[PDB]
Order: sequence, then structure tokens, then C-alpha cells
Amino acid sequence: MPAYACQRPTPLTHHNTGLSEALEILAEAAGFEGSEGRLLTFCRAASVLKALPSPVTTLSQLQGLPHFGEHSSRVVQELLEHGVCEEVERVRRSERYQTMKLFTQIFGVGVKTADRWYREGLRTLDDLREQPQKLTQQQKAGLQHHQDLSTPVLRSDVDALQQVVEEAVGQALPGATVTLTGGFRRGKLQGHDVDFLITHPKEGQEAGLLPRVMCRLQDQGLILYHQHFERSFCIFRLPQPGSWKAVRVDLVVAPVSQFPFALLGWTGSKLFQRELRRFSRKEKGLWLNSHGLFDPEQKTFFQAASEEDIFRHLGLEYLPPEQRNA
DNA sequence: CGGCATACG
DNA sequence: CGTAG
DNA sequence: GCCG
Ligand SMILES: [Mn+2]
Ligand SMILES: [Mn+2]
Ligand code: NA
Ligand code: NA
Repeated sequence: MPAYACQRPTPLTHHNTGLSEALEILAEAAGFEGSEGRLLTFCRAASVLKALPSPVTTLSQLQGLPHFGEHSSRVVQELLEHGVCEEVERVRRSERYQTMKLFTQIFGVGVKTADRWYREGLRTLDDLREQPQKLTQQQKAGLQHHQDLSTPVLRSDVDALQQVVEEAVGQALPGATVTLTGGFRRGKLQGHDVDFLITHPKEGQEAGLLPRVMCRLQDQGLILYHQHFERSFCIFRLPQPGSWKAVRVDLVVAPVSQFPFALLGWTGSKLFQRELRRFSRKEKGLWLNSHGLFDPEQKTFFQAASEEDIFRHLGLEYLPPEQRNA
């Protein structure tokens, strides 16, 4: 088992779902207390389990696996023995975890805002609605639309949304293309948001595109919320039987030179991208982001024409999107 | 021990 | 501060 | 919390 998530296929569905989940609860809780190091380790340990070819049935099968030390191993041990890990259950039950989860799930609220609100004694969504003068416009939108935003987005919704985005994009700039990215590109059948990546085959033609797309979507009555320039985090109005629902949509523009890097980054998973960037820097001495891959010795950027190019330039075996579910 | 990804709005 | 993967 |  290699040590970095970008070095191993991780399928969407796997053979250690209960174990990986429990570890992810501990990761999430560590994040709520500002412990990014502990979050990372619990996430990595969970991901290692997702990459295994069969179920872990005995403690000995953890020996030699990366990111499994005393703590993660004890969690698995307790799950294998008793079907439950007391630490995990204590977190699940806790007022702190439940409230931080509720608040951080709101669009416009991060850990720091959620934590301050927690310390002020706030606990429920209606507590936040009672004091709306404190809220940002983005948090107001997140709170107004919270119920719809909690409802899973289906693949039929995605196809509907892609058509409307394409229409606006085609008027904004003929020849521009729209690519589905994020969790849906990794093969998820549902999600809590939709992500699109827009470019144009002629380098430079994509300059100034996003405002033009946004204004057209706005004039179609489709935008319930937007911030307004290359990333737009919107709430769209999606048609439903005799009605509609609010849906989070992210629209991203990149020049065709950067498209493979943007595609890679926006396809995820989050852990996969962190691990890939960590690997690039620490193992290969190259600096990776969603715009490019930089050699800080030569002071040059790697020109990639495809995701395949990028994996090759990092010396990694290619993983299709459905094996990047770290 | 230090490091933990790296951006844009 | 929020957002993204 | 774990790794190198
Ligand atoms: Mn997404
Ligand atoms: Mn998104
Ligand atoms: Na949030
Ligand atoms: Na840019």
C-alpha cells in the first residue's frame, strides 16, 4: 500500500465503508477544533481503507498499512470487536459536534464563524434567523435556501443544469465548452452541488467570459444568489414537477492551456488533490495547483494537453476520475 | 522534530 | 472571513 | 495523528 492517496486507485464504493466512516467522524471533529494535522491523518487512514481490495476482519491486517498508528488502530479494533467505537459515539452525540456540523454546513459559514457562534451560545438555525443583522448576504442566502441545499442533487438534475449553462455559455461566447467536474465526474449518482468547467479552444478567448455567462443566467431568472473573475459560487433555480428547488452550482473558467490542471483540481476528491500536491512538492520538487505545474529550478511551467500528461510528468500511474475517490 | 495543498471571491 | 477541489 |  503506497503512502500517498494519489499513488493508489480509490473507488467510490468499497469494502470497508463502516470503518472509513468512523475514522471520518474523528477527522471532521478534529477539523471542528482547528486540528488540521489530526484531520489529515484520520482522513488518510480512512482513505487507505477505501483502497483495500477486501474487508478488514482482524487487527493484524492493519500492520504495515500507512497512516495507521495507535489511535486509528484502536478505533478499528473496537469496531471489529464490539461493532461500535466509544470515542466515535461520544463525538456523534456531543452538542459541540452536532452544532458545528449544522453551522458549517451552511453556505457562507466556515469553522471559525461556526465556532464563534457556538461560543456565543447559538445552537439552531432559528437562533441565526432571529438575529439576521449579524449575517452576511452570502450567509443569508445559505440560511434561506438551507433546506433545498440539504436535499440531494440527482444526475437528472445535473443534465438539466448542464443544458441551461450551455445555452448561456453559447451566447456569451460561441465555441466555448462546458465540462461536468466534481463528484459527478468521479461517478457519484448524487451530490450536494454541481460543478462546471468552461473554456474555449482559442487561447485568450475565454478572457472576461464568466461575467457574460452570469448576466445571461441572471436575465433568464435562473440565479437565486451570486457574488457579483474566474470562479462563481451560485445558487440556481432548478425546475421540478410544478415547482423548483435551489441548487448550489459552481462555474469556473480556465484558458485552454490551463484546462487539464483545472479539470484535475476540480474533479477531486479534496483529499486526492491535497495528496497529489503534497506528492508533487515533496517527492518530485514541483509545485502543483489548478493553473499549472511549476519547476522552481528551471523556473518553467509544464505544458499539459491532458490529465494523462500531468500524471506522466509526476511519474504516477494514470487514475481515471472514478478511481480518485480518496 | 516540522510538516501537513494551494488557490480565488 | 468565505469559497473550491 | 502520523511519517519521514
Ligand atoms: Mn462538487
Ligand atoms: Mn461545488
Ligand atoms: Na459552510
Ligand atoms: Na486564474
